[PDB]
Amino acid sequence: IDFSKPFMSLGISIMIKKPQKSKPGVFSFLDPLAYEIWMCIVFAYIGVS
Amino acid sequence: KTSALSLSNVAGVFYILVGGLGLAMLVALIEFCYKSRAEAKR
Ligand SMILES: CCCCCCCCCCCCCCCC(=O)O
Ligand SMILES: CCCCCCCCCCCCCCCC(=O)O
Ligand SMILES: *C(=O)CCCCCCCCCCCCCCC
Repeated sequence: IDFSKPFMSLGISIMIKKPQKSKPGVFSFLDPLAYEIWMCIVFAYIGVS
Repeated sequence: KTSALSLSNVAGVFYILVGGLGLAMLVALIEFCYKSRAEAKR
């Protein structure tokens, strides 16, 4: 056959599954410490006082 | 990646804290037992 001038530029590419990442909510300043540390801090605060 | 802290990585500071509270109560009670016994004599 006899093609015609490229009307669009393609190129091989490697598709994969999107590794979904959590979207920080409003209470995202608590991320550095796991919720089990926050729970124990409250218990420690009650116990110390 | 950027991992969050776990209670395992910090439980060491929790055992010293509880140890300090127990020691503090022991110190207070010992001074209580000393004064209480002394008051009985007087
Ligand atoms: C001011 C009082 C301090 C009391 C601190 C008590 C701490 C006890 C922790 C014991 C944990 C188990 C033994 C681990 C010993 C080690 O890893 O070297
Ligand atoms: C780990 C748990 C320990 C519980 C300790 C219970 C005892 C606390 C102190 C009670 C009063 C002791 C002193 C009474 C008067 C005295 O004999 O001088
Ligand atoms: C007068 O001498 C009274 C002595 C009383 C000794 C008992 C007091 C113990 C206080 C510390 C308890 C710490 C408990 C920690 C968790 C098991």
